[PDB]
Amino acid sequence: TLRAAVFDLDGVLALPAVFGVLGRTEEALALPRGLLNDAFQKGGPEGATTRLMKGEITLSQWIPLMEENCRKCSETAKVCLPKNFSIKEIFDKAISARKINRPMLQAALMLRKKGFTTAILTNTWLDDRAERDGLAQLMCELKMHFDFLIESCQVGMVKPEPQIYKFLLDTLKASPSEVVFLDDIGANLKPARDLGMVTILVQDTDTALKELEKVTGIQLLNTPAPLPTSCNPSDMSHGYVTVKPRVRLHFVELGSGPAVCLCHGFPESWYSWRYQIPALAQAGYRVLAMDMKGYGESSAPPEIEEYCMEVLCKEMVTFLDKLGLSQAVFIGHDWGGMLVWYMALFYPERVRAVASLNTPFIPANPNMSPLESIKANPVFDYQLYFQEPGVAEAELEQNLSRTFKSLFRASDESVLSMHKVCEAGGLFVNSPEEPSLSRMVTEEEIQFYVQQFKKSGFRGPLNWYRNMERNWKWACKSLGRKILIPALMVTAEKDFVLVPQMSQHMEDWIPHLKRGHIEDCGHWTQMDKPTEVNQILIKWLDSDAR
Amino acid sequence: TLRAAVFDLDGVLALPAVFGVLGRTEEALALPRGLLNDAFQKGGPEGATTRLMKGEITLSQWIPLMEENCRKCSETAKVCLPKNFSIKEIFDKAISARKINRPMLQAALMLRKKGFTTAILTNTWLDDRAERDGLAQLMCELKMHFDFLIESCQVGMVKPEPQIYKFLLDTLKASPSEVVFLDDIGANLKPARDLGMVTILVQDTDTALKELEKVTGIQLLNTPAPLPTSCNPSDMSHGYVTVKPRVRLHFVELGSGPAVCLCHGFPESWYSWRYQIPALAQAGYRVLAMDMKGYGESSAPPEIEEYCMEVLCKEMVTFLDKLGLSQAVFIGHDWGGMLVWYMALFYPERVRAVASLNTPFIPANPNMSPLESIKANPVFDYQLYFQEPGVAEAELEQNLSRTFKSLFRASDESVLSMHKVCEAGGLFVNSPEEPSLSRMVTEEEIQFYVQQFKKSGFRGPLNWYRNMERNWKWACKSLGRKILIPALMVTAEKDFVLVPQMSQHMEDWIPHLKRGHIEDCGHWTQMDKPTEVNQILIKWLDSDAR
Ligand SMILES: O=C(CC1CCCC1)Nc1nccs1
Ligand SMILES: O=C(CC1CCCC1)Nc1nccs1
Ligand SMILES: [Mg+2]
Ligand SMILES: [Mg+2]
Repeated sequence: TLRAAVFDLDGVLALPAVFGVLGRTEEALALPRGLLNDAFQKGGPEGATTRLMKGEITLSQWIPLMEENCRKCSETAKVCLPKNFSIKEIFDKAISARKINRPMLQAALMLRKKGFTTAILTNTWLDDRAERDGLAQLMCELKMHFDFLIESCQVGMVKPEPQIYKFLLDTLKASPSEVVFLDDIGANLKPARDLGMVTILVQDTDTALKELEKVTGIQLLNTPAPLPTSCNPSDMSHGYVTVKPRVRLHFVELGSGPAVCLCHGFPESWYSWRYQIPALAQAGYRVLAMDMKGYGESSAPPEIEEYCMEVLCKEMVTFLDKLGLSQAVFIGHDWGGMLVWYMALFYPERVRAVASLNTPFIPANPNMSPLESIKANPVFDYQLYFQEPGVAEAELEQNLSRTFKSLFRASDESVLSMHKVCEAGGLFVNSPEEPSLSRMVTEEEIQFYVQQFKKSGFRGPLNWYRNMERNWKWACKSLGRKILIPALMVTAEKDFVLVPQMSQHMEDWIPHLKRGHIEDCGHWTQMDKPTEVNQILIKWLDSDAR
Repeated sequence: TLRAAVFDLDGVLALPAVFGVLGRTEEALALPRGLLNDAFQKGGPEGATTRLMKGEITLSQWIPLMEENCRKCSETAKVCLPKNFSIKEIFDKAISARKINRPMLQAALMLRKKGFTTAILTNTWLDDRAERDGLAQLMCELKMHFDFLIESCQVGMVKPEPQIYKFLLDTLKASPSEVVFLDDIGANLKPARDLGMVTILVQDTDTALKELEKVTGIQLLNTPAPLPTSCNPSDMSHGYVTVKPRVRLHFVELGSGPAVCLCHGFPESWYSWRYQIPALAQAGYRVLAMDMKGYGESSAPPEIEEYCMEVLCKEMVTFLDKLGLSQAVFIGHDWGGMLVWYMALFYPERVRAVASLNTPFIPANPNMSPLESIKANPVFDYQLYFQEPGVAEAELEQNLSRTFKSLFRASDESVLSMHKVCEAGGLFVNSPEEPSLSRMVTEEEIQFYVQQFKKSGFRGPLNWYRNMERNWKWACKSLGRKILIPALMVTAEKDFVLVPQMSQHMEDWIPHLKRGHIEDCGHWTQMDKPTEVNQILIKWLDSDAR
């Protein structure tokens, strides 16, 4: 029967509420109990505070008016205000003290995900303080998780005026009794209830959630830890740069601050970073998530050498050049991991810092042809399979759904070994026609990749493997160097191909190397352990990249 | 006969040269004359410095080696090195002391513009110092102005080795005697001369330029002040955001740092900011230059109300939301100017700062229908012409070349009055079929705009004028407010439509308003006085937006 959920902000999605600082400040300065509240509410519907909540005046216009009200309130209660009493200072501290109430946000998320229309209905102000950005950021972080955010000052109405609920009901396209509305002020509930809305007086978060659990019949309290926020491709800023006449790079861009450039592996997509993209934006960074050369909406010229590391790197440099970036942090995984290491080696002036998921930095062996080197490790037999232009393409492009559903599996869910692939004559010779969907990906997520590879298929991605000799020669020019820029290596316990021990001697070449390890994590690091990944990268960026 | 120009970096495009700090440091610390040079050059072709210039080692690898060389040089000359003598410190100060040599850069520009292939040929290093970004930035600023930048450490060769000149001649696709090469070190010229290149030993910049003037037969010294760098559309990072199901905004993006969002007027384009885009990137900003709703590669839905200020603003907010920006600086001109003021008024939390070129902030008259208000000023008669859907479109879309060549004129070059346009029955009734090209724009620049408007024509742009009533009603909700966020107004002496005196009472509503004035500047502010515009905006951003 219930189809919509409405959440107050102050005292519901964000804690502590600011009327909570009103009261503390009083005790703090030993003023008359509730004096600051009287001043705040002075004149009711025609008072400074209503005119503010309605958008008639801005916050900075209201501050002196509140000063007056406190002068008048203090005069009538026969007390003096303290030396250097300041409404701006009190309200600054207050506003910046409030933080997202994680459990509530997460409950709203859950409800949204099980089909509810969610909204924030709040009395709030046009904030023009020097320090306004703080709140802007909060409001951003929150709004992206809700169908609507209705703000008193944007619509000209306030709680408890009954007109705002009519506006509410109308925005929701719902009837009074399909809505649950949670708010910390009883008065605000009063008219919601009159129209027939389920309401919840929010005191402690957990009881509110219990009532909301009981009334919606959906588990919200004590639910398992949720995944990090993902990206809807069609809500992203998509960017395009021609690095040279035939070749354009596509990227997706979110957040602001230092530039972090995300370099996916084989056979993937900018989408492989869906769980990192918001987290890093959120953490104060300018995420640029690439479609690497050969993939997605990036160009896929057919020639093999268009994909050697040197050309790939020169091209990432031009990418920075034309976008006007003097540096970026480079974070890569799988093949993208190889590339960021080579970026640190041949363009350190352009790399603020470098990090790889899974891909070790192993220097080339100048006394051993790299093809010979690769036969030395049976776990790498599939790379030989990839050599002959066309063979691997035909297997991979034959069923796209099949392919990704086969590759994109967690460690304990495997359906393919990379063992004797040449012998067997293929990657999927001994794996199902219709694989079960792994617990790591939804049906829709598989289709995304499917629709991407429909553009160019696998020639371009596969070409990344088809320059062993050219890349070796080039790498050898760098045997004299060391990586002395900040550098993080992250190993995945259960990557059976890029195994953690391959990284063991990396400190010989990267002396200040910082490390992270992820237990119980297969080869598809980002989607397998998104939470652990974000935690490791955000901590490392914060200490090494600012 | 001469077809290419090559410029050294250190001591030619960038001053002071670092061997210049080598020598000063000696005197400074009263060391043996030239001791630091011997150390620097120790072992010639097999010495630390060559291995570095060739890319065998990184800068940070070389630093201790140079320390040793200075220990050995000082021991052999029988002197002690000072307490806390430090190669890193000397070279940091040095590298960061060098600045672009404007006259040389400008000379190279000129030559490029008259058809020369230009290159930088430099001995340089893979820089991995903590402070490497400084040089990266220089190298960026410079490279964008040259066909090639060949770096010793990227190609494995150095000046004076003859192989680098062969590589040079080959990259240029030119023969020894079509090349002029200017360098500050005589030895580097030696092999250029052997192959038959015109060379120039660069001591003082002006004499070098005189020789280069004499030898190319092109004026380089004492030439008039050049325009700011422009943008080639196809070298830009182009971005796309869907703000809602039918509607996408296109923008061009350059630089990094605080987000500055550029909002063009009627009937224009992101391109109208071509002279601002590099300047601001250069000045440390993230320029986002819009195609506004209805223009260029942005959507152009046909309905009139899709273009009222409220919807336009809500849409710019969604633009920030999806791009992950909590604020941006908004800079607008003409209609874009109206919009940024309304952004400051209805979304100050999202506006870091606001600035308008030409467009005053005049608050709505709540006692006078805006159509009536517009008949009160004969200079605004053309806006009435624009009311009737279709009329203005047919005139404007009939000859696109004609239209922009007619509009885009400097003040003293006018071919149309905005006077009695209704009476006359059109904007161009009394103006030429084929106008002369104004001194403000090239033929190619006019074609760009032409090709843009071919996508949607003028319905969408014209609709911006077709919400007088709706916009008025909305504006009236804001009569109580003031703009208290940082705000710059820039008037144009010779804008005969948006005249400077229209801005006279703006301080009543914007108390901290900062002002700029441009003399001898028509309505198309950005292309008419690009240099003055960049100077005003960059100074104001630096003080009010950081
Ligand atoms: O090829 C892979 C990943 C494979 C594992 C599963 C399918 C692709 N790694 C690398 N090879 C070379 C450098 S990084
Ligand atoms: O219409 C213009 C500019 C015109 C002058 C030359 C052609 C267009 N200004 C504005 N009107 C309303 C707000 S800003
Ligand atoms: Mg509340
Ligand atoms: Mg030099």
